[PDB]
Amino acid sequence: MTYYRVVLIGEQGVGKSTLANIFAGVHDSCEVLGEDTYERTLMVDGESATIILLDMWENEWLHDHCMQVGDAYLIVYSITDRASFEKASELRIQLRRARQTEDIPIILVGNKSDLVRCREVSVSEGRACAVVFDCKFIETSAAVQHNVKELFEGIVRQVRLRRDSKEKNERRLAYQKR
Amino acid sequence: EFGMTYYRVVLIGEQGVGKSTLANIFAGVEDTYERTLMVDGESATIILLDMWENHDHCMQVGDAYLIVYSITDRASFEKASELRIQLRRARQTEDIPIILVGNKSDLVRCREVSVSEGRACAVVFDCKFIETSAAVQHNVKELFEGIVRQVRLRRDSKEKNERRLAYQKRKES
Ligand SMILES: Nc1nc2c(ncn2[C@@H]2O[C@H](COP(=O)(O)OP(=O)(O)O)[C@@H](O)[C@H]2O)c(=O)[nH]1
Ligand SMILES: Nc1nc2c(ncn2[C@@H]2O[C@H](COP(=O)(O)OP(=O)(O)O)[C@@H](O)[C@H]2O)c(=O)[nH]1
Ligand SMILES: [Mg+2]
Ligand SMILES: [Mg+2]
Repeated sequence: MTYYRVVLIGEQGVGKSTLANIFAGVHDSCEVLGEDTYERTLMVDGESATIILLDMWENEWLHDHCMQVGDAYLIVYSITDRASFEKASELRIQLRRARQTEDIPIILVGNKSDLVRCREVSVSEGRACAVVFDCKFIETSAAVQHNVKELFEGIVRQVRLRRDSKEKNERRLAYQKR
Repeated sequence: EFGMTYYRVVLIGEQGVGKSTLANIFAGVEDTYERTLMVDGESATIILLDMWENHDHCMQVGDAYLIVYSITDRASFEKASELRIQLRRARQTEDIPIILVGNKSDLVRCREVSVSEGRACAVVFDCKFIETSAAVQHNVKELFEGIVRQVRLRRDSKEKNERRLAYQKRKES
């Protein structure tokens, strides 16, 4: 068993809990930690990955220490809410301040991709933020299950790139391509 | 890129043909809409531009073009035909995906341009052809799926496109 501690942060209402629950619902199977922690094991590039998913950003002990426990952070905004996109920047700064020495894997997540007509953040703008500030970008929908699978496979791959040798990840990339 | 593949699709054609009404269906219902859809089992993020005014730069921005006329208006059919050539001329080093779109197919008693004529001209023009009704939603889904396939044919390896055609043939049959 290899653990991947993944933390959801972002403005209230962007879909963190809905993403978490969709992830938990799709995959079969740390209950003592409480109702905001989800554990599921995935197969990624022919190797098991046990994701511990932490969703306690909203205003008990784990909540006050959210920035310190993760191997990887999902900074979520809603594509329909400019304010949440700005909040994601506040969070990026707060997080890289708390973990100054570490190349912490971050995914910027533009959630609610199904709400096409209410879009306030262009995919180009989300992409540009990720490029300039050095993280990965993906648009998702918990409502429609767009890229939910891809998000969690992606975060595993990103953590593995930081942890493991160029050889190991070389075989895994060759596994993924073929 | 990571979990995202982008397709810039531009709607062009005469005023009143139904460019915006098609864009509205795409949106779910303002210059631009952005939606990810699945085609042949693979997600495709379409950036749909609906800002054509009746120039040269608009001919350069797109990965692909939807040239729309109304089946009730012969003048719009001729302009669409003109735009097709202009676009080919504007992008000389490239084979740009184009669909010629005969919109308003619900208005049977008002039609001026026949289905055969549209098909025939499209063969002559070497482009794809489809008739749509934006009012009643017919072939609109097929239109946006079709433009994605078109871009993939130019962009991706011939093995990848072989897999997609097989996937597609199984779904339809
Ligand atoms: N349309 C749509 N609604 C969503 C999506 N994700 C979450 N929601 C809705 O957004 C609201 C807030 O979601 P929630 O998970 O509680 O947000 P949180 O505060 O970040 O944990 C709820 O009504 C959800 O049903 C999505 O991808 N699309
Ligand atoms: N009957 C019918 N009317 C349509 C169709 N598409 C558009 N229209 C109508 O044609 C008018 C012009 O459409 P619009 O989208 O504004 O054309 P545009 O100038 O090319 O963007 C509107 O009043 C629509 O209701 C269609 O498929 N069938
Ligand atoms: Mg929540
Ligand atoms: Mg219009």
